[PDB]
Amino acid sequence: MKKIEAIIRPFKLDEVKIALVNAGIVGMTVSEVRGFGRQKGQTEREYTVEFLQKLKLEIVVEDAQVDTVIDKIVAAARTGEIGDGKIFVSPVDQTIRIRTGEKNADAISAW
Amino acid sequence: MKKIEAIIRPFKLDEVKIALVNAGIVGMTVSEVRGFGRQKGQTEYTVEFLQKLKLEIVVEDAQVDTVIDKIVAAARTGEIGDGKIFVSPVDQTIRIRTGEKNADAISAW
Amino acid sequence: MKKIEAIIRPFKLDEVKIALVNAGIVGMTVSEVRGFGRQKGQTERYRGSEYTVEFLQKLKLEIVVEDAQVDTVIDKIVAAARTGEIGDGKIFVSPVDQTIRIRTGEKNADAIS
Ligand SMILES: Nc1ncnc2c1ncn2[C@@H]1O[C@H](COP(=O)(O)OP(=O)(O)OP(=O)(O)O)[C@@H](O)[C@H]1O
Ligand SMILES: Nc1ncnc2c1ncn2[C@@H]1O[C@H](COP(=O)(O)OP(=O)(O)OP(=O)(O)O)[C@@H](O)[C@H]1O
Ligand SMILES: Nc1ncnc2c1ncn2[C@@H]1O[C@H](COP(=O)(O)OP(=O)(O)OP(=O)(O)O)[C@@H](O)[C@H]1O
Ligand SMILES: O=C(O)CCC(=O)C(=O)O
Ligand SMILES: O=C(O)CCC(=O)C(=O)O
Ligand SMILES: O=C(O)CCC(=O)C(=O)O
Ligand SMILES: [Mg+2]
Ligand SMILES: [Mg+2]
Ligand SMILES: [Mg+2]
Repeated sequence: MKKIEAIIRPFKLDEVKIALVNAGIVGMTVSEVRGFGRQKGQTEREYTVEFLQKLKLEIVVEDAQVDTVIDKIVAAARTGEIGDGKIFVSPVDQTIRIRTGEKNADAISAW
Repeated sequence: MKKIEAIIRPFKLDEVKIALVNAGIVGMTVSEVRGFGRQKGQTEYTVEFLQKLKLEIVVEDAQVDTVIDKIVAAARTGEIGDGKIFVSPVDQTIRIRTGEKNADAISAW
Repeated sequence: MKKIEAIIRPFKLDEVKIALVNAGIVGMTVSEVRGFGRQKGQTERYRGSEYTVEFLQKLKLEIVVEDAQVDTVIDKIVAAARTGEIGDGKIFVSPVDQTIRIRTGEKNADAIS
């Protein structure tokens, strides 16, 4: 199992959501964050570093779904301009659905 | 050492907090997030985000089952949307005031 | 690659930022959180209050770096964030398998540099 955390431009949330869902993702968590990358929050063209509003998407999936999730995030979030965002993939040891106590694959599965 | 991330309904925070603390688990970070699961945010083909809280609790391996047990007991109810728990590895923990590491940065006293 | 997740006092963000960027660590994500540590949100602790718990506002900083930069990052956060009082903060380091820059599709080292 892996957690895929992607930080993207806020306006791109709707496209990303639809792309992931059409590819069979059935679970995701979003929050609002502030960040900067290489360009220190500057869109123009003095080292005054600024934060911009971004959305952080977190999606837990089995290993065989990882490439698909990354493909759809990249296709939905990209515009070609600096600040398009970053994706981080990390291990998940165990997943549990609280209502039923199901584990791992079963806790990750559809309706 | 492991991180336990639980996404629960916001109004269950107080029960979870009490369940965990009575069992000796004393350190937690909480954040407001929005989410959906396999019902795609429906309480009744649209997809909606609902308000949840994310709890993050870092503990020693020996305490993981305890943390899961208490979060489940406090937050399970029987209605869809009760939440989901993710367990991941932590390689190092450091207490900023002291520079204490690992087991020492995670326990009391 | 590791993710460094540092929970600190909100007023220490600026100093932590400057110290990271001056050290060539350029890229971070910040968010507002609430928490307690072993003092359970209490700076005044009373008989029986061990089982009461208050949440305080903190800031969570998340910084993904290469393995070789982890000590530098911890050092800089600890020096900028430390006040000497309970509640100064706590840092969690965890593995990251992959990092990808969305704009270019570049990966790992090149997506952190
Ligand atoms: N190393 C990092 N650690 C944690 N968060 C990061 C890191 N790098 C970027 N971010 C987060 O990702 C958001 C988007 O970063 P961004 O797309 O600017 O990356 P970049 O490497 O500068 O690529 P680009 O040259 O395309 O702008 C940032 O504003 C910040 O929230
Ligand atoms: N695979 C996942 N990745 C990331 N977040 C998820 C995932 N599954 C669920 N979540 C998050 O956890 C919250 C609670 O999920 P939920 O309790 O609805 O799980 P479920 O699998 O749909 O089970 P139930 O049938 O009991 O509702 C979601 O709103 C979302 O924030
Ligand atoms: N084990 C933990 N898991 C998750 N979050 C924690 C943990 N311990 C601390 N935190 C987060 O870190 C913040 C600051 O912790 P703090 O510095 O109070 O830790 P401490 O162990 O109590 O040390 P001090 O004795 O220096 O207070 C907390 O408010 C909470 O957000
Ligand atoms: O995030 C943006 O829109 C531009 C700023 C940027 O790319 C950065 O700070 O790395
Ligand atoms: O989270 C809820 O309150 C109900 C909707 C749901 O369970 C879901 O989206 O998976
Ligand atoms: O966070 C503070 O400033 C004091 C309370 C504390 O240290 C804690 O809850 O562990
Ligand atoms: Mg950038
Ligand atoms: Mg559900
Ligand atoms: Mg404390």
